[PDB]
Amino acid sequence: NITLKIIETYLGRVPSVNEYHMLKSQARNIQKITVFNKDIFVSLVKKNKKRFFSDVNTSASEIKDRILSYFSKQTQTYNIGKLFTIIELQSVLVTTYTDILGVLTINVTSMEELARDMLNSMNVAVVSSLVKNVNKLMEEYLRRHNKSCICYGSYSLYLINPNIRYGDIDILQTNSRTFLIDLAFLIKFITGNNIILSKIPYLRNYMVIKDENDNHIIDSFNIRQDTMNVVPKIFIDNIYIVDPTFQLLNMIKMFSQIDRLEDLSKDPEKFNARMATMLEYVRYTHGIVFDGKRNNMPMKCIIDENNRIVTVTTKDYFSFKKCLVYLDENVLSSDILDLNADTSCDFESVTNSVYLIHDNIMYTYFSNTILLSDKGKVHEISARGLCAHILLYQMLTSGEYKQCLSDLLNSMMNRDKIPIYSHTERDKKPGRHGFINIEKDIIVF
Amino acid sequence: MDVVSLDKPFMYFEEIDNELDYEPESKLPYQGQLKLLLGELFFLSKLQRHGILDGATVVYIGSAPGTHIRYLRDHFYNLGVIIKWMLIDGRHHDPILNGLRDVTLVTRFVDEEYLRSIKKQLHPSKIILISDVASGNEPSTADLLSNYALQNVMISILNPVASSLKWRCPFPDQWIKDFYIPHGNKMLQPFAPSYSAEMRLLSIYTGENMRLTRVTKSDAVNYEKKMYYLNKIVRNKVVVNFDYPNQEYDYFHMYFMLRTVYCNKTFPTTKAKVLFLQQSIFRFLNIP
Ligand SMILES: Nc1ncnc2c1ncn2[C@@H]1O[C@H](COP(=O)(O)OP(=O)(O)OP(O)(O)=S)[C@@H](O)[C@H]1O
Ligand SMILES: Nc1ncnc2c1ncn2[C@@H]1O[C@H](COP(=O)(O)OP(=O)(O)OP(O)(O)=S)[C@@H](O)[C@H]1O
Ligand SMILES: [Ca+2]
Ligand SMILES: [Ca+2]
Repeated sequence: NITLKIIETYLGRVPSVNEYHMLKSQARNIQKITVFNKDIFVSLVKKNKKRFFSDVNTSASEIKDRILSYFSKQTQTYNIGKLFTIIELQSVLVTTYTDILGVLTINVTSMEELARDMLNSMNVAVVSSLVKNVNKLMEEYLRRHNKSCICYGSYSLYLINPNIRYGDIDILQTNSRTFLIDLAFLIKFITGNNIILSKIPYLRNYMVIKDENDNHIIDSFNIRQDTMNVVPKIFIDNIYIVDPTFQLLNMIKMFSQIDRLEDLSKDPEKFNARMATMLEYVRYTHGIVFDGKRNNMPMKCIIDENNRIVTVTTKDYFSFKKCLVYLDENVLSSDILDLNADTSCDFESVTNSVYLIHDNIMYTYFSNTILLSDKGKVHEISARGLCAHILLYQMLTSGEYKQCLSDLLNSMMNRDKIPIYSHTERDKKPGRHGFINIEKDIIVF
Repeated sequence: MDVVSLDKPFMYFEEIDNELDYEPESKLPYQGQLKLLLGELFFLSKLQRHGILDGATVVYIGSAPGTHIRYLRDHFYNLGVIIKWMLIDGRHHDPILNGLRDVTLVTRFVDEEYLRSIKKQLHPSKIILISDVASGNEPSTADLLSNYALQNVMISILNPVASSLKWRCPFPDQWIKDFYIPHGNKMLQPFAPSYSAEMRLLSIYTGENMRLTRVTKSDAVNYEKKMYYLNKIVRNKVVVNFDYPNQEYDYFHMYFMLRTVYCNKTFPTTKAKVLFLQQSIFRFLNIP
């Protein structure tokens, strides 16, 4: 009974048989939408526009119409699928906008030489202005959501060393989708331009907001509370950043990816600054001494090219004899199931792989290309990457890693460039390119 | 008396380390929904853990009425896992599955033609298949074989990254001929009927290699004996070293399944988490 009156008011007409049946169950969320005060919202969006998008020339009247138009576009939509979409998106705003965007309105230069030395030895290969605005908004965001949003990459290092230049702000969140939907709407309302949210298959729990012209605006990686709780973090300027120690470890694993080394050669200077900043931090923070001395590091890595598995002899540094590193995640997943192992530690995009210790053998997957110095021989750059990949696990589990990290860095010193003979390809990751198209009332995953 | 202590319950058929000759002479409300809920929650959680659930389309064949599926759907939805559910059955599903943008309800009996149709439609979506197809007493061996032939057809056409298939080996004394099934782990099911020999074959596919293994009458003898031992001896025991409100084997088994499930609420101990999940599940299924 009351359901019909809810639906009729929402649709601004009398529900057809089919419509009352289809929307019947959403009666609750629909009422929340109708009851929501649309005036305070217009006020909120405007207030936001002045603090973060003053340079956007649009009428407060222009904003109002866009908004009120959206909260009534059900009254003009008859396709049930489109209706389900509008109700879903509207609810996200009604239930989360205030908490998410609403709240928003109230020693290095010494290590530079060491950095060059390390990087040069590895050098052996061969976007809308809305970002300026969004960037400044994220600066505040990181401060009001310390528990659900953490930063890494350039910006996080810039907070340590103001000399660092950053193009965007990299973040991990426990609520990416809600956040991205809220932000997409905010931009839509202020700007008037149709942004699209899309999900990328080969990235884990990844979503990005692109403008009307496919220009990158902002992206985010989703992680569960479990993961967020174990990620090594540091408190800086009222914001959490991924521990620079952990980021250093990921940088080392990153140089194993062919594309990244190619970036290193294009502009070596870019990496010197970030490298140096992290080296500095570690030396000061962990009392790590940088003498070209570090044994057993680059711990033997043997490739079995046919099965695409790199064996890493780890018995010198860890309890498990060796670590089998798979290059095909589906093969790893299937092999772990064969072992009847149900509790492999997962850290999602943070490590882009599960880690399992079974019968004192670690099983894991490596998401970057493996560089080779010769036929069937792993290039020392990838060996350090593999080693770094294992150390990420040590960090995520409060295990020992300090000495090994010291050994890893020291092994990067006084090195002669070794050319890249070849490299393995990454495994293909199937899946569709999903997206949310607000103006077209379409959600496809 | 008739209690026992174990380090863990038998999670897969291959673990059962004993047998008993079956004997022809061999309780909870909505226990069948609990059986499917636990097994699927377990299966999907494993896929979430290993990163294959992320952005997948879960194609469920023979899912009606599927009341329990509404629980799975909210669980993952609340964990922020993006999933597209496609529920297919010759019969209608429970109404609580209606009015959800992320779940498509299809009423129709599947055949080769239809399978090819949705594969074209879903492509390039990563597909996860769950089959609980039936066909009234106990199914004949001929019906079961027809069923396994169809499940194989589903796999070969849909090319899923992972699957959970209903698996109950024809009884020895009712053998027709040998047949094939995908390689995989045969997950035991807590809360299944008292003498059920049914299990869930879980597979994670490796590229274009559908691995097919033969099932023989000899394997049937083994399935019947292992399961009889498990149903007659093991499942009737109270686990003494299992510190839980209910020390029944089935609850012990359930605990090892639910302990692998993710929850964004934080608990002090695993026990506290499993307790919460169990209550949440029983509450949802209307089980006291
Ligand atoms: N923009 C809005 N539109 C409709 N209802 C709102 C709006 N903002 C708040 N409410 C209602 O007021 C209550 C919650 O107040 P809050 O959303 O937490 O604070 P707020 O007024 O939005 O503060 P702002 O973000 O400071 S800048 C609920 O009953 C909401 O339904
Ligand atoms: N392929 C990868 N493998 C392992 N770690 C990676 C990889 N790609 C990126 N990372 C990690 O994520 C961090 C940030 O990604 P980036 O895009 O390099 O951020 P950024 O360098 O600060 O941004 P700009 O545009 O270059 S200023 C890196 O410093 C690495 O620690
Ligand atoms: Ca960056
Ligand atoms: Ca970025």
